[PDB]
Amino acid sequence: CPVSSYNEWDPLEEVIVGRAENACVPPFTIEVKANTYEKYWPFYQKQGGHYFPKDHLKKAVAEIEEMCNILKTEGVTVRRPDPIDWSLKYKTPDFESTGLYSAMPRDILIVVGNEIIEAPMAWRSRFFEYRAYRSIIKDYFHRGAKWTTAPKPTMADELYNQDYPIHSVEDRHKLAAQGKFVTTEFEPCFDAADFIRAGRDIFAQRSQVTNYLGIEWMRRHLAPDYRVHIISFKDPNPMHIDATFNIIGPGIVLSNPDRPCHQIDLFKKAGWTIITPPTPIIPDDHPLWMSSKWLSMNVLMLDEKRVMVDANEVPIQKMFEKLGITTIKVNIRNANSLGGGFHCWTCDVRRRGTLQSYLD
Amino acid sequence: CPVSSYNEWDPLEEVIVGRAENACVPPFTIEVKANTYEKYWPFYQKQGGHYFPKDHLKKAVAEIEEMCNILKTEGVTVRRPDPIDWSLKYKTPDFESTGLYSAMPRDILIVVGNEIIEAPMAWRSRFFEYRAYRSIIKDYFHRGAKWTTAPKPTMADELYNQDYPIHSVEDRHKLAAQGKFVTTEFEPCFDAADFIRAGRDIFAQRSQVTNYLGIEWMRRHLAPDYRVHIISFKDPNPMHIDATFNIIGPGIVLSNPDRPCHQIDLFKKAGWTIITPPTPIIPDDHPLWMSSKWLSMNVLMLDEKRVMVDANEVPIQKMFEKLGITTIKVNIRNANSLGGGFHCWTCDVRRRGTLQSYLD
Repeated sequence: CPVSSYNEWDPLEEVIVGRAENACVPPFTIEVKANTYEKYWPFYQKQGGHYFPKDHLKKAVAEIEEMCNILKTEGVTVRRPDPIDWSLKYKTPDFESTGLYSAMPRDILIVVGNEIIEAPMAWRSRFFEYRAYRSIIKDYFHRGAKWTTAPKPTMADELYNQDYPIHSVEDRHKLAAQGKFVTTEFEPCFDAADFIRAGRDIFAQRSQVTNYLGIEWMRRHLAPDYRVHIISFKDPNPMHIDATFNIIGPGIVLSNPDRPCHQIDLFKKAGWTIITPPTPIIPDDHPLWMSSKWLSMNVLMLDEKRVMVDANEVPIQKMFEKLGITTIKVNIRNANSLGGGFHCWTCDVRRRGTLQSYLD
Repeated sequence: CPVSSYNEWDPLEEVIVGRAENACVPPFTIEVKANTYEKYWPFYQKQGGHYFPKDHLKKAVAEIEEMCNILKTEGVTVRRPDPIDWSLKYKTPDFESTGLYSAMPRDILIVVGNEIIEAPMAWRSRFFEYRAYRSIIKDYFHRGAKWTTAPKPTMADELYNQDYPIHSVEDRHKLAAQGKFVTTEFEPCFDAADFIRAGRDIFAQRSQVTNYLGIEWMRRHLAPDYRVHIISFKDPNPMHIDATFNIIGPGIVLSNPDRPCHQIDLFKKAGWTIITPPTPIIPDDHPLWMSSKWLSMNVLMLDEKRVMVDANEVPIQKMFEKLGITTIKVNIRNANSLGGGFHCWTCDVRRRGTLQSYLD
């Protein structure tokens, strides 16, 4: 069976790497607003529905191609999604929208054991995103893999607080603290990237795009073999956990200094090594349409001692080096603008290893 | 000035479409042998000097007329070459031969900017082929266009390896790999179709009919404004590049899966999108006297989002459709037998646009 991955560090053998092609700026709706920095709101407001700057896309295509070259050199089989024009405007009985991209396979696909799961998503512009990955998935299915699609939301107005009182990322942090997000508990919704795997235990966070109902669906679906845990952080990332709490080995985790985990003690009690990465050196003038500067910690482990880290981020390179982990430096500075780093731009389909517990 | 075309995708306004009339089977000489499949060698051997099957020609005439109708509907001005009897036997001080046809304007004319260039050709049966296009060209010249005729070869025996050790297309692929072609470097020779335009950069391949001297002449003639590059492929097409590496937009190229480009990385580095088309569905029983089944990828771009593709080739139709490109399906199944698809049967004289670089 081609699909088999229980965690984020076992020897990587196959991966899916996204595409920057035809990436389209999402229309400026409430959920887009709640998941981006104020600095970019007028960008979304004006560019919505058009393609992201093509000169920028062209550089990202190049960076990602090089990344694929390096993976193949490191002995990893690379699969890529189908090219699709994301500008097409579709219409469901609940809404009408243009698409986004298929740059981040981690946002939509998660692999637990021999099973590939497609997330429902929570953004209207990402409703038909699964279309780009179906060729790959059907192939794995024909070859024995289990295939699951979580319940696709209707994404009707009832799923969103159209009145989410956010005027700055400062307001959003406060609301998040109060337990208030842009998504209601109207129906299950989630991004696969809000879940991070560690064998028998998976960790998730209720975020702007992943609600309690969505986590419950995962929990109920994977039990009894896996335990999904809910953890929280201070000033959390509006969406996705992989640049906030990135698990890099059996009991080692990168905890973003700016988003401390409220349940950090559960990990200290387990005898886990909490590593706090040094600050990103990326220039503040460089555009990050989604995400933040902390993409520097969004690393991909080829194995326990080999990490694919950004070529520009020298300080975090040294940290890995003092730890005895070989750094494979790749530059994806323009690809970063789309919203992700190495962990985001990939989905590990097969890692050589077995199911185990690391929480004892 | 009626002539103005810098690439293969800007909004098409004027085109020259070939004729199937009086097409004549070329005598079976060494260069014909090196540019056709073994299956057809006895056809050339027996039919040489006579017309291609008239019942077949009649169907091609009909198909091409419909194509012209569709172009006019799409707002393109269509010009056609003069009707000529290709059976006439001519004699130069170097050889004697009967002619071929004027079906493929792409084989003989190339437009770079405001300049129309007539290629020298490398086949004896195509020595006086330019005669069919002179009425059109003189008109453009009277209207301001620049007109150039590359040095017409003598086509003496010294230009051919009369002993080219080819017994199958398998042998030819091996020889081509060794850098051995049926044409020597005795004098410049080339088919315009071995060059494909992308603004300031033009790409060419040393082929069975286009030698290094021919490419050098082009390079020396077009410099400094244009850079002609030489690229190569595995198991290349004996002649012409447009069904091996068809550039369909600013940074998008169709790379024939069976003829991979040795310099593909130069393009990946530029941030270019390499698209690999699905396999042709044309029946193996259908005669293709020249060329191959890959004529399916020999598409013509009316603009960046409109492509004239074969009505029968459904799989490649879908590919364009998922990319957001409107397909204009036309059936030219019998016209294909003569050696070309849409790109071959035409020569874009005017495309609305400017000279630019896409290789950065």
